Amino acid sequence: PPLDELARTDLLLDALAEREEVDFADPRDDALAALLGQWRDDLRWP
Amino acid sequence: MAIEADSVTRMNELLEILPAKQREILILRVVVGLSAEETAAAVGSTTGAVRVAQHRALQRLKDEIVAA
Repeated sequence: PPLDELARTDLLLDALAEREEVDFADPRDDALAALLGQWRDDLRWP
Repeated sequence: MAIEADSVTRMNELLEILPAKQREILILRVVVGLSAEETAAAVGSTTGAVRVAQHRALQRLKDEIVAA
């Protein structure tokens, strides 16, 4: 149900935010998460 | 001879596509590391609203990646 969509994005963003490395089935997910993590890092990086 | 764009130049590119509130929300959630609620407080909306906007942003982002 669509409601689980929301919960799942929220969880992904929470993991991104804590710098937790997650392993996705779909490689494109993997790619996007990687891209966001690097970006998260650079932008935090004073 | 062209330089491969860094994560930020790239991501930045993809962010310009997003509405400004969605973009603001991804930044708070990921870069600051604010929670859904905290983000809601910092942005003036409710928690449900943030949960929807951040989801839409994520999808939008997935899409834009495809093209290219």
